[PDB]
Amino acid sequence: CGVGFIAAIDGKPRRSVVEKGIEALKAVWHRGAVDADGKTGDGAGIHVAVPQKFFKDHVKVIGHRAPDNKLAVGQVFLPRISLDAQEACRCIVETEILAFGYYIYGWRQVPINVDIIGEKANATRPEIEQIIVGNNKGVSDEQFELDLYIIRRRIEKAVKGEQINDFYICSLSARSIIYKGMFLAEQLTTFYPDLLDERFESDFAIYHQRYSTNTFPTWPLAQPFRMLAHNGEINTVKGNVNWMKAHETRMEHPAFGTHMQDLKPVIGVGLSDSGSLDTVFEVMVRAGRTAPMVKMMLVPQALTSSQTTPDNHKALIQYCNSVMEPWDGPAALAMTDGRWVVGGMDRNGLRPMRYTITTDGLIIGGSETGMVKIDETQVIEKGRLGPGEMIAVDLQSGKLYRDRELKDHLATLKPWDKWVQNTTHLDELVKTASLKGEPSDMDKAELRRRQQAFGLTMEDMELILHPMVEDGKEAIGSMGDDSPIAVLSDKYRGLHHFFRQNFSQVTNPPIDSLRERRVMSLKTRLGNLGNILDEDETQTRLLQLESPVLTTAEFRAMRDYMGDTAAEIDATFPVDGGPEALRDALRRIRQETEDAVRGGATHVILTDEAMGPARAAIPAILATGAVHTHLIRSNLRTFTSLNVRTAEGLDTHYFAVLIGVGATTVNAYLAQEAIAERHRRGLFGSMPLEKGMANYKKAIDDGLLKIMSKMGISVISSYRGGGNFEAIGLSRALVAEHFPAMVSRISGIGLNGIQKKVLEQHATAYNEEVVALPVGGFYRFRKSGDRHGWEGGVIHTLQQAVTNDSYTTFKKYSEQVNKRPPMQLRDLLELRSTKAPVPVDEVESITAIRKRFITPGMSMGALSPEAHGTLNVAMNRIGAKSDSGEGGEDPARFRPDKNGDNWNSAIKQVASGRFGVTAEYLNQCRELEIKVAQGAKPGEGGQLPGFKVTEMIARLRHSTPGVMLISPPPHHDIYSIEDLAQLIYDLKQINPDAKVTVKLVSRSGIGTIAAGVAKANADIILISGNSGGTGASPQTSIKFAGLPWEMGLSEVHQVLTLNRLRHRVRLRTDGGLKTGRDIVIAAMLGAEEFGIGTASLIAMGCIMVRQCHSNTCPVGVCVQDDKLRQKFVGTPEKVVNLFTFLAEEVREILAGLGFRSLNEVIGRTDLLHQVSRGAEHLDDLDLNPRLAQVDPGENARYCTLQGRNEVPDTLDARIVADARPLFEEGEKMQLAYNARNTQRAIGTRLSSMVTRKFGMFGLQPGHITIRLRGTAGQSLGAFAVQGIKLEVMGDANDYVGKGLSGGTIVVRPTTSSPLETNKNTIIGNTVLYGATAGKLFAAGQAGERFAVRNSGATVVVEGCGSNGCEYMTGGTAVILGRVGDNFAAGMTGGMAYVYDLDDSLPLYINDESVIFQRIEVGHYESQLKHLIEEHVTETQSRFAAEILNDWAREVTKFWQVVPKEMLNRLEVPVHL
Amino acid sequence: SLDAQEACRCIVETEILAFGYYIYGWRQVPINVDIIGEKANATRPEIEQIIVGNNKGVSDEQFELDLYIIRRRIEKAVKGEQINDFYICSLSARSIIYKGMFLAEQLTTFYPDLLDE
Amino acid sequence: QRMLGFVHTAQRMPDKRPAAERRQDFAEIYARFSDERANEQANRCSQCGVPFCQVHCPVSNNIPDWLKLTSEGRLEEAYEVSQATNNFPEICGRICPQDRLCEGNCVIEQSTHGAVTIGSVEKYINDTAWDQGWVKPRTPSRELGLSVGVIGAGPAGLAAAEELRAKGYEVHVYDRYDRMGGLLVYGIPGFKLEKSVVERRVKLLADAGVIYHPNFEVGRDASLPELRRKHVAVLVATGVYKARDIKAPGSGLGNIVAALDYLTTSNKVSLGDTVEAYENGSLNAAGKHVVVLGGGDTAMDCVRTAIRQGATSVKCLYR
Ligand SMILES: Cc1cc2nc3c(=O)[nH]c(=O)nc-3n(C[C@H](O)[C@H](O)[C@H](O)COP(=O)(O)OP(=O)(O)OC[C@H]3O[C@@H](n4cnc5c(N)ncnc54)[C@H](O)[C@@H]3O)c2cc1C
Ligand SMILES: Cc1cc2nc3c(=O)[nH]c(=O)nc-3n(C[C@H](O)[C@H](O)[C@H](O)COP(=O)(O)O)c2cc1C
Ligand code: SF4
Ligand code: SF4
Ligand code: F3S
Repeated sequence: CGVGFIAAIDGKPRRSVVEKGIEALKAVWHRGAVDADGKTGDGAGIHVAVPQKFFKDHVKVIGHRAPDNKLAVGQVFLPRISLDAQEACRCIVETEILAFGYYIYGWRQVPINVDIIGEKANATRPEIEQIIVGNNKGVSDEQFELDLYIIRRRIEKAVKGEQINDFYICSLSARSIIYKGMFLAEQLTTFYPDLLDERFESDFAIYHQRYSTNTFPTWPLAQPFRMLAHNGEINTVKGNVNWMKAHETRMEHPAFGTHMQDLKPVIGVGLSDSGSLDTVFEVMVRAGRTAPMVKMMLVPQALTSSQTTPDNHKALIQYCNSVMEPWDGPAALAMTDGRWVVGGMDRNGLRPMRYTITTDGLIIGGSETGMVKIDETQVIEKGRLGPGEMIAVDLQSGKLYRDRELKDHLATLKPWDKWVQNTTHLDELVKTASLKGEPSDMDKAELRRRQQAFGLTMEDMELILHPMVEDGKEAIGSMGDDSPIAVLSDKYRGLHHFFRQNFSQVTNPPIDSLRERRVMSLKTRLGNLGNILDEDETQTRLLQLESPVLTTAEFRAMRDYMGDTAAEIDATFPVDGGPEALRDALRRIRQETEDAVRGGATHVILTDEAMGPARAAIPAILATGAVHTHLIRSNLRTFTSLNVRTAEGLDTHYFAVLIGVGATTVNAYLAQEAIAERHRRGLFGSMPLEKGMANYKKAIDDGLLKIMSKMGISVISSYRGGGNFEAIGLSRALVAEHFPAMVSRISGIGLNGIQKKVLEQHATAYNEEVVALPVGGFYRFRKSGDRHGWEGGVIHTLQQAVTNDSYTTFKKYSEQVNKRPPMQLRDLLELRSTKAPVPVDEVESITAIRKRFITPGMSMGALSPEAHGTLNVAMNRIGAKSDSGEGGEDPARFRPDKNGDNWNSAIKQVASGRFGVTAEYLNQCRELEIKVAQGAKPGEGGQLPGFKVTEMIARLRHSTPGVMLISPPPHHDIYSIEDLAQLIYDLKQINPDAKVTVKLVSRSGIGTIAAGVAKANADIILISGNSGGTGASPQTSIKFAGLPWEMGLSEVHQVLTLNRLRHRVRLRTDGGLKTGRDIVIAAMLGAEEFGIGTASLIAMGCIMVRQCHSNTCPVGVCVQDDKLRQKFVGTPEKVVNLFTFLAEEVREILAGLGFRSLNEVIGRTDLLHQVSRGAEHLDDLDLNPRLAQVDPGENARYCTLQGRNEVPDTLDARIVADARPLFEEGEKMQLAYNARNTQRAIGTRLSSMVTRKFGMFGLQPGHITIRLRGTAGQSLGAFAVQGIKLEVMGDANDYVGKGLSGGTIVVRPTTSSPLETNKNTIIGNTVLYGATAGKLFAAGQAGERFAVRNSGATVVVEGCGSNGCEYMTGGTAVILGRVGDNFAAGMTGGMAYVYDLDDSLPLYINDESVIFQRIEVGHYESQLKHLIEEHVTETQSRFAAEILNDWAREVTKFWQVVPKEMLNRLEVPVHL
Repeated sequence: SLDAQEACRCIVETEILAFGYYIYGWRQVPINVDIIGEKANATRPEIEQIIVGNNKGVSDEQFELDLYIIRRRIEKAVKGEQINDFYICSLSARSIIYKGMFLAEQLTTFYPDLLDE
Repeated sequence: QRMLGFVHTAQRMPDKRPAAERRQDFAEIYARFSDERANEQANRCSQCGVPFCQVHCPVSNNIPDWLKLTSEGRLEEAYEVSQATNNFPEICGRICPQDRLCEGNCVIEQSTHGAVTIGSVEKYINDTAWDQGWVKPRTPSRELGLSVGVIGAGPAGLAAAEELRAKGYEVHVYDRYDRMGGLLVYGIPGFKLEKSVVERRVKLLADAGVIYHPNFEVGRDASLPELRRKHVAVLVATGVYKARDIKAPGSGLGNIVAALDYLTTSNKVSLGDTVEAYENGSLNAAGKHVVVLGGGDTAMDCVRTAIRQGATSVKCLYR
């Protein structure tokens, strides 16, 4: 993957531009996806200006005359198969180009060579042709461009009207032209020989090569698009299309006029995210705005809440945020209007983008540095890009523009500072509220009756209601959930329980919510939805609210402010309406609102206060959905707004799922009354109502921010109405009609069961005389509660069976488990074979099947070391595979003791934290593991309480004892698919023995990501469920995240079979596997290996107390204090007996079924038959969308390849062939090489050889050194061991020093470069990720997210950007330059030595956990002096030498940053 | 694709249920495509069946006219949202068909349903 | 609060009086909790998910909820939530065997940590609410048109009668003896259950409006078809009263008295009726050698009552 742009400053055409463009494109073959056929690609495109002279000469050759004005060429893909459609397309384009007055010059068939493209990509190759037209009316150029664009759009619409598919238009303009296709990005100039002539010379050029997930290519889906390029993916595209449909009707401009009517459906059909972004961008720029203004309005800079920018830019950003909803997502944009060329980043700056200026007036930019070969002495500036920045080139006068100058020129054009104060905030109205109007809070009996009307039990009002008002945050869970799904339940479940939240796997990186809170917002705007193309003051007159949720007092204040334009609507329906009262009520409301909005009302306030004994409350979610979707389909939602009052929402999930429907605000007036009645009963103590309400509001805000960051969105303005949810158990019609766009994999109950349950609950609440709330069990088991999974009798029977070692007791346990009513999905099927029963003495052995099951990872931090080692040895004793999980592991357990038992694990994990990841830790296993997203709590990192980190676990995780460890949810290394491929290559390079696996959690559309990772050479995919365990997590995350692994696994199997990819990767499932029946079912669905998990822990003595998060497990398993540890009763024989019994049961059921071996059943979906629950439930769950399958063909239904998938080798291989004496006699060496950018992960296989021969610290420093010249590739020196010195002359690409383990890497420019060192970038983003030991010396500026998660390493650089030293844990960093904004976010260990002249540090620091001061102790003075001395004597920077020279007056300019919780542990008191 | 099938299912269900007829469920016809040519396999569509039962006590002719209106409106709908290669072979309570681009002889070996007694 | 302090505390029952000091009276052995020790012992519970304490108790109390309540003050809510599923908490908390029902299966019990004083704190939280009249008679608001009958004043009969009066029916009881209460007033001792609390419970149940019939045998004073003719539904709560015997040589002498007769006469002379079979008979244990046959809590009560009523020598055998 890659995107880049070249341009000339002045603007004179020259062949060198396209020459360097094609050359740089020819070197993007290392980031691609090379396959076995080697010919098929996944899309590549180039984009230049029109070569007028060539077409003029050609048309002179034909026989016409070349006019004085410029020409315009239109390039099109026409159907190739049938000769009946090409005539139609020619007819259409000619009819619609001759209807305006222009003169056709003729057609032309571009010469091509189809010999290099593969076969599968050739089966859908369309016919490429071009037409030539010319301005003859003497009209200006801008009118020419506008008219051609309108003609092109009209042709597209007219041809779409005839259903004549397989037709596309590349680009129709007189300034730009596009050559794109599905070939390989290297052989472009061979497919298009036109680019080989000496006349195609342009002022600018764009090149792009994408990385597609699936394998089926479609030509019209190749980048660049019309007037835009892109990299990555946009998270918030679902709500963007809906808001665009809303804005379509309230826009017009005289530039279009009558033909404006021809452009109503702005966003077409059947495109990716970049396609919609491109169409909107084009239709906006054709109105008069330039490129930078449109970029600032579409993807606005992250609005920082500080004074780091002049206020004019702040007013401009406020206006742009008000006028158009942002577009989040990782993106590196290179947009090219016919006048400007702007390269910019997104809000967060998640992807790299580096540019170089030559001394010839030539600017180049892209994702890498050494793609195009540049001379070393002709470089003027090597620059990078941070968040929200943008660099611009103006060809109209030949002028460059960096960030500040460009934005200042932009904000010069209009008086932005005077339009912002026209609006007002809410606090002004709150502060003037007269102290009056106290509503008499309803009686306790009334409140209890209304609460029973929605089944809100009492455990809710004290488990997740008391902490939210008392502490100021949400509750904490301790284990997976075993309550059935919302449809299979029996009690009245709220409608929100049928909605599962979404997240993002490797396709989209989630963003943390505890560090980068400055880049997120919850602003709501009332009275802003309107025109988008015009400019006036009628768009800055509105009201702004800071939070989408409101209390009662503020809501009444707003209602009093809105005056005589607010229309109320009753959301209650008469219970005696009849069998179909709900449909009548919904029709009535969805008609009444459309009536009221046209009468003169601009606000709709949906209320439900009219609930009475004869009228029940319509579910607010469904009513809001219907009303919003009707206002959207009726072209009215823009005209009004929507404020909702509820009576059933209490937790953070309800407000989120209700906002995700389309409502603007949400008010809950029951929770406040319950809080008041609980406060006046003197329960919180002496906390007044105001402070409690404030803490409650803050907790709700935190919850909304967490749930909004769980997906990758930054601003609520794009999430409202986005419909980022999954529905299970709802009918296809109801969801597909009342809700905008939510995929329901299985149809479910309609409007009969819902109304039935609602009326039954209303009757059991109001019609009877109730006085006390029921106890209820949803978070902890009770006798009057629903059916949980782990029942007391079940646990006791299993424990007696595993202790007595009795097969009959285990059989009785399995029977007891199977004889329950339906609880999960696997309770709705039934095995059904057709063959004759085979005697049990003919199926395979017990050990041969035992060698499949494994036990998942368990963090050393959550568990006690005793149970850890016990499970480890119990799995390693028989020969099966075990796990280790995160949290590292003790090194002393690498070799067996005298007794003959190995405490080492067989599988190591690579989580987002990378705590115990050193060189030695990654070479003592036979299988690696990537923890992309955890099962029980996806979209979140591993959590651990503050007092659970003892001395041992801290010395193991390389952390300061006594801190609440929160691993970052983002991965900081997998931002897209190609980065995942790079990490896979790194892991396969460091360990030439084992394999690497990836973990996932089930959701809709996971098959695409599966087929994507299947092209990344990965060979084992572990698909988790949503019923697994954890150490600690919020209950909202446990109960409301993921889907049962049935749909996910059954869809991954289908997808991986559909692209001939099943035969290359294994498949392993886990999550909720208890007995043999479920194991056989999972194997039937298409799995090979399995897991046990919590079940095994029950054999270990776990009693499901669900108090593991307090380090007080009574049986002594999840404990880190020495007192409870001595209560352990674990014994590996228990696990051996458990596995033996499970294998015996599976053998017996398979023998009875009719087969002989498991490897002859995988994929046989036809052996199951769905059985109905009957007519007692009237639900319509049809599981057929899972039982489906595609015939495999010739390959096997399972993996049929032994050994790992080989990957190509880089230069380091040839290095090993030269370093014989170091591995035969051990003598020093000193090598030199000319390294290039297409060599990834240099210096890792040598590191593996060293650590297998000698170890980590077995050598002296600087034993072997390598001098590389020229720029280096990605992931330089990843996992270097102490003794190796990599000296590179030039600059590193990305991820340098990832996981440094004692080595030494130095980067310095070529000594013959006339560049000032401290004024140029020399490293990419994400430097020294996961570093634990070593020294790094730079000679330039650093990228972004610098030295994150450092543990014990030292680093010296000459500058940094945003999020520097984020979540650092230990080591030493010295930055000599300008630090970025939000520095040292969450730093709880180590130090920072900053050098800043203009006193800008107190403005950028994140003064939360760290303190900054002057240097006061002579010891640290000498330490810093010696560090700078080592730097200057190692890399010889002029700036460091000058600093070293004048030392008397420079230390008083240095500042020191030190964490707070480390003041009382430093042996040297930093104070006096 | 596994995103057009779900959309098509939702369209047909929200079209049929808009009248009142009950929908028991779907069915996947047994098939064996090791007998058809290769070029046809590159364009084979997923073959599904739906079952619908009357609950209004409606007579025969009105039910047939209603099924005809249903099929017409659902074809117009699927034509509306720009998804080609979708088709309905025959939707009735009296007729049924099995047709395909396979060899004429291999019919009984392609659709085993006909070998039933 | 936080009620998870079972790591740094020790199980301590309420104040018990020594052995000798009870060898002469008829009062109870265990004393009522002090406020401090009770509030402390209420903290040791673990709020365990899937509580094994509830899954074993027969009436299926909501043990953790009122445990948390009593540990967090506000005894009122605890009392109501404990009464919501039990009609006689004092009897249950005083007599029910915790070693097999409640304190035998606590989650902390299976790890040698010792269970929490569930039964005695149950008795306490029931009784401490009697100082301010927090207990109220469960009388219905409106009267419903139906009469119902129940024979036997045993615990089953008492609970069913209370529930039927809570429903709205008209309840009538029938007992063979005068002082109603089934075996709760004549069979069980006075040192185990001071009859004051049982009399308070009987007075509370009578205050609801249910009519009582002391000294009414169904066999002689009526007949089962006659009860079916009078009341629409008679509930059988006769329990069991026909004892066994042993057939072997030697049973032809005198001084053979079964346990039920001696126990009933002892309970009577404790309460009244001045039965002559104790004084003017061989039912006394002044200085004799009283041996008992059979086993269980029955023979336990026999030997305990014996050592209370003189009986310088007492023996007990079990097969
Ligand atoms: C700590 C402890 C101590 C115990 N001590 C004893 C003990 O000393 N003795 C003992 O027996 N059990 C004892 N038990 C056991 C327990 O008391 C009994 O198992 C339980 O009370 C059974 O009583 P019931 O429900 O059958 O009521 P019962 O009292 O057995 O019901 C009989 C009632 O029906 C009436 N009745 C019977 N027949 C007729 C009729 N024909 N017409 C009218 N009315 C009629 C009787 O007058 C009486 O009111 C003890 C248990 C524990 C835990
Ligand atoms: C106590 C416990 C700790 C766990 N720790 C981790 C962890 O640190 N990282 C991780 O990815 N999964 C962790 N898991 C989840 C397991 O990988 C796996 O999903 C789980 O064992 C399946 O649960 P099940 O037995 O209910 O099917 C943990 C699970 C449990 C029960
Ligand atoms: S008795 Fe045991 S199970 Fe019940 S609340 Fe106490 S610790 Fe938990
Ligand atoms: S304390 Fe004893 S009698 Fe009372 S509910 Fe618990 S087990 Fe039953
Ligand atoms: S909840 Fe955890 S602490 Fe032990 S008792 Fe169960 S495994």
